[PDB]
Amino acid sequence: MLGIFTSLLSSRSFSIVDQNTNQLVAADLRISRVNTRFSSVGQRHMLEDGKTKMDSRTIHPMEIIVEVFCPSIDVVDQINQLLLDRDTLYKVITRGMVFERMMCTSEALNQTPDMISATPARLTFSQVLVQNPKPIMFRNAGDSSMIDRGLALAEDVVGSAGDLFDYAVN
Amino acid sequence: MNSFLKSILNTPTLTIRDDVTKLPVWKSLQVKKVEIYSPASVVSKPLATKDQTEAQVYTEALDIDVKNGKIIQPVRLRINAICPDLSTVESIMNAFNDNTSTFAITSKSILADKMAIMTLDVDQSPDMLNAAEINMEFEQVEPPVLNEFDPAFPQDSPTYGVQIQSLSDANLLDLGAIGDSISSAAKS
Amino acid sequence: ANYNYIVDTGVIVADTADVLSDVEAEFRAALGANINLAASTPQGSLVAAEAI
Amino acid sequence: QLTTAIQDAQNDSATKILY
Amino acid sequence: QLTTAIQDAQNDSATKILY
Amino acid sequence: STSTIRTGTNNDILLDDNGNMVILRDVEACAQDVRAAMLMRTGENIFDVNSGVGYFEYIFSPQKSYDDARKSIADAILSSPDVTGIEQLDIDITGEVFGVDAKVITIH
Amino acid sequence: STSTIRTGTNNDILLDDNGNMVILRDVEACAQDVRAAMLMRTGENIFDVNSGVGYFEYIFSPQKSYDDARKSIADAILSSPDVTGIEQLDIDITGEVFGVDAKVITIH
Amino acid sequence: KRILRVTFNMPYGPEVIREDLDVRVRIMKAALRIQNRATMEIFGLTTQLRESLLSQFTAWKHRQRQVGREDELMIKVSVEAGYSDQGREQVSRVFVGEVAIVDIISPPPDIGIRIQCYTRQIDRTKTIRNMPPANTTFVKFVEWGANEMGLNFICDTSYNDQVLKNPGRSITVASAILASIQDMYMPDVAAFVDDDILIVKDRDKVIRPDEVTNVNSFVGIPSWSEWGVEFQCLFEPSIRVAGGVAVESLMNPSVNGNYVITALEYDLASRDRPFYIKVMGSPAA
Amino acid sequence: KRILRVTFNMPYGPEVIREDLDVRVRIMKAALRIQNRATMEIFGLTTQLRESLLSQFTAWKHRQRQVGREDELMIKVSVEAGYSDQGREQVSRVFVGEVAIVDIISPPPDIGIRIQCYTRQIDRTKTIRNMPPANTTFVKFVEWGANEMGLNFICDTSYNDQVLKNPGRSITVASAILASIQDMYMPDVAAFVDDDILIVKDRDKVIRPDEVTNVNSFVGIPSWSEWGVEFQCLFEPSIRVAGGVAVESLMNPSVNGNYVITALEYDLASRDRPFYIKVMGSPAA
Amino acid sequence: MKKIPLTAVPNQAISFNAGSSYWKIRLYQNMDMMNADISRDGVIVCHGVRCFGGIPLLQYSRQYRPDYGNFVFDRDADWTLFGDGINLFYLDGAEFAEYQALATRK
Repeated sequence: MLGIFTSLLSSRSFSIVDQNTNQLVAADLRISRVNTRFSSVGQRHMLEDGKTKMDSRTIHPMEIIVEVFCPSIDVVDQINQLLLDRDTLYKVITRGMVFERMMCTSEALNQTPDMISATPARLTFSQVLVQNPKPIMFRNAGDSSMIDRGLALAEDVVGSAGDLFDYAVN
Repeated sequence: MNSFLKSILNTPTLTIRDDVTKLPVWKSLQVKKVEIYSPASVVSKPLATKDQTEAQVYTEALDIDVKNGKIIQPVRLRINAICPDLSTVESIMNAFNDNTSTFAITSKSILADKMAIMTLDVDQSPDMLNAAEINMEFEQVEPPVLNEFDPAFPQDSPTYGVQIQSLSDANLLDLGAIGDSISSAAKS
Repeated sequence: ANYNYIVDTGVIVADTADVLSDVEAEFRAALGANINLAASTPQGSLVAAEAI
Repeated sequence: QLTTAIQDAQNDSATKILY
Repeated sequence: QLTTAIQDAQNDSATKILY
Repeated sequence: STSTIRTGTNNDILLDDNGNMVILRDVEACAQDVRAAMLMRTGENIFDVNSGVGYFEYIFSPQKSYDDARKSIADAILSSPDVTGIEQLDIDITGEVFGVDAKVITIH
Repeated sequence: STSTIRTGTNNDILLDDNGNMVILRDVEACAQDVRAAMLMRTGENIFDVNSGVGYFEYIFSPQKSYDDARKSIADAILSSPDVTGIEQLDIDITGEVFGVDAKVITIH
Repeated sequence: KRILRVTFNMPYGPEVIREDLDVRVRIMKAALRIQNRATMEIFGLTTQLRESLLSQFTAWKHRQRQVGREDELMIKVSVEAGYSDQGREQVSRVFVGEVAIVDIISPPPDIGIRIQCYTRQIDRTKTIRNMPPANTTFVKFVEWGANEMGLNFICDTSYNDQVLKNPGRSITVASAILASIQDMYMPDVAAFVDDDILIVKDRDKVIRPDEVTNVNSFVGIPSWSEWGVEFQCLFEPSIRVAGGVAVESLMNPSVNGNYVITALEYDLASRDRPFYIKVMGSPAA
Repeated sequence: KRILRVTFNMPYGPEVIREDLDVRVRIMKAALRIQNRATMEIFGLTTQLRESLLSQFTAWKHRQRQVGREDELMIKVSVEAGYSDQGREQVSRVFVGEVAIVDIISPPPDIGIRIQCYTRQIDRTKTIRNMPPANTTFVKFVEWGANEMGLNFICDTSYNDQVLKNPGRSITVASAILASIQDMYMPDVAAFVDDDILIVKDRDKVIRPDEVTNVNSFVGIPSWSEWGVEFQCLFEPSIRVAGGVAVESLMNPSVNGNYVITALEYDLASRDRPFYIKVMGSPAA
Repeated sequence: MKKIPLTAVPNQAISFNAGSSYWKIRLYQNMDMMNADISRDGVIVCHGVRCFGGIPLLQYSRQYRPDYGNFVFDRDADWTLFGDGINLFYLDGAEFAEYQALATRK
């Protein structure tokens, strides 16, 4: 959609940027369609007289469904480890529409005699709802807010005081 | 359309092996479509966050929470094929009816392993008088977690504790200790 | 607002988040109840200076 | 369910002597 | 939920075991 | 009901004729705050770090798309209090000029 | 953060000029470890057995399809710590050369 | 915009769990000797928050150890609920009590705890520090019980100037005081504890006659009951236990009148439909 | 490949109901005086099998008749569950008890019975044949109770050398013996009957220090509780009641440690998803 | 000797029952050392204790006596090397007395 120039005849549309290390991933998918469906639910409340107060609204997580063509086995394995990559969030940039905190919920390959070289694939991501979309951080390494560990039940070791003393001497 | 000129590293040959015997099973099973669904499950309720901490000390906490908040569901295949022989179909139905059955489906380039049959549809229609159209479904019993394990030799194996409960008395031609002594003195 | 960070059982030092909140409250009571204490504004710059 | 617990409560109160 | 009612019919236990 | 000390284009404290500090309120205060927040490089607030426009990682770099720049500018504009949204964020490029125009819809 | 003793192409412990053992960390250690893990024939670990590359059942044999060889090499590469995944794995075959080319994307 | 907070009290401080996290609080209060209950299911807990809360919630250190002389033995948690629009808040308090039970109902990927709190779960108190009166009136026994429990009291009854020979020297702990005050004179005058206020009054009288709550909007229909009128409503931060209500219905015209409250059933879900309070009420005299 | 057997004991012999029939056994054992229970839903019963089983299970012949001096008054049934692959079995024993109730849950075309077995339902005993000790220590009273019930005993506690005057002369039946051994000394040391072994031990001690069970794989998440660690697991034929556990979790890193078992929640369904055991555990000392 | 579990974060607080007492240590990076706030049984014992290797945290006899114990770092405190490399050990009364006896002739 409009709103931004390029003056640049080589802009790539789709991008899946890994959040940590801020690197591209699956840089060879042939995207064919993107569908970014939002969701939210009402709290209809009928009340005595013919009437229904909707109360408030809860924002359900965003979902994205991407139909792509994988042209190579390396890309297919990249998508497989995308699905199996449980400890990084991804950022999906479809068309000037940046989406952060996104993880792959589902993925389906299709192998048919209509495409013997490449394989169509349907990926679905879902946003990870977070209490604070924008967090507060600090520059220097001295001044965190303290985190409490609760009751620990200090575990048991045996070294005697002599070993600790020899360690401190060395 | 010369179909025997298949690729070398992306050969389109479905090879259903058998994890027990490592032999190709159900050959002559001309395949017509293979769909591999690999689902997962992500958090639905908003995750809590603890800000007002530092750069990079929030990062690993979020990474642990994220690695803790997704659950991976097993892989499924849906093979559509055309069986030309009664032997292949009888074997397929027998394998399906067998409770214990793990195979290794290899699509064009996938090596989905530890896979068992969930559903099996055989359709006989007037337009396919010979052969019958088959639609099989497979589910992953166990993802290929790498068993690091203490291998290669009977010793060095970990202790497995079989907690027995009740010992039976005896059988055979045994009369207590004299029976035991005769059996032992037989040197057999 | 500074409390007694000296006390008798040694110096009690609080988190910079608490210190910055105290300075922000002081500035909000001094200049105006709804002043934009953003770091790019002059008042926010003064707040950050007195938080260091 | 709760009928199982009801049956359990009844079985508690069975002993071999009437009084 | 009968489980919450079960968990409620347990609160009647003070520090006195009396015993 | 935002309020901010009045500043000039040189971006220091500019006093009035009487030698006082003017406390702009509502519309002018929000306009000044938005202009100030759009001139702040990222990583300049030691108490927020992640805040500020990406003037070196998203603009001023041999980049492929400027949609990250659009997101950064939108976030910087919205971070100011009493902003709500952006009606239009026109981004035009001349040979060198990275022209940006905003249509903030501050409520007050 | 992976750490490994410095070894040469001969695969032995190669000391420095002062007769010390250098402990590579991060990227170089990961590269050396991936290379070493790709040279181990399967069943050579009496403490893994199942681990290693099947150089004698998949490669070097009249194998119909090289997908098994590709997966064995991929598993061997991914077994090394801090490898995450593989960007590209080419299995080009010249007249008598089984050329392999990997593009590991190790985190550090 | 519903605004619901669960505020714990731990050595670090108060850690307010806001409505952004999925929270579901079912509070059930009544004019009885029984401790009012609150079952709260909180999902979206991080590992650090789980370790900071669940580790502190325990039933040990008072059975197999000592670590106890006063509060901090068990975590006291309050619940503050209400609405918020145009910038104004309505966060009133709906529960104060100590946790007793911890569990998880929903396994991963949504690790959501379910914790059970009761009001005045400090029953393991100092085994009655001050001796009960030898011979005294009901009001003065009530004052002694309130002083022992540390709670301010509202005693409004016609049985106050009735002497009791020997009022409750079989009491073992502080909690049993409420059971005793409930046990004596129990056709009507039932004593209870609402939050931190111990209320002893007749069942047909209101704690605060000037604080009647005119109710005109209900959810469903205000229906009859065995004693009075029963009805559900959206959360109004002005309805307490044993308060006065001035039901003015439309569907049912016969239920109009003034009622006192006997039972209250809060069901507050920030991220779900149920945000109602159910009121049991009886005719007010 | 789950392998579950329900083995009855009738005059004809043992008639084992295998896992081919739809069976569903819900067992709940615990360290209390109460008899651990097992509900059994068995489908696919033939007419002959129903005649053989349900007609034998009865509450008569001991109330309106006599037909009773020993066992065979009611049928005793054991449960052997486990896994099986590659030809090796893992069939342990998970319950031994006598039936008390039988009903039908599913009508035709699947006549499914539901029986209810309780451990030590032979309380119709010889009304205490041998008189309890007049004066004796706790360990010797426990030995007398175990001898009277016919079960071997494991008495491991610090209260053994404590004398009692009249230790259980109001006991009417064999079952009340366990209730009495539980009744005395009930801050920690709760005695129970696990299968055919009567265990009298402190609640914070393991019956078996050498039989700790290292647990690393859990279903869901190993969570905290108001007492200890609570977690579900796939059926492992090495987890008993009052046993020691060595939880080593991943999702929750601070629940790691050594715990003793207090409760057990077996739910075994051969032809359905639930094949889990839930463990309540408390810190071990 | 009981090692106290730690995590590699700059500023943190840990509470535990050790030596028949309820200890709580808040460890935080202050300039270029680590300072510790130590509280026993709710009431705070000391603020701003600068942490050093081998040197006990509780240093005045008004705090670690009688038989209360003490805390010792094997090396100079550094939260970057918490969990591995650097540990905090708790000594009971008798064991701390023995440690002091070995420590007074060094």
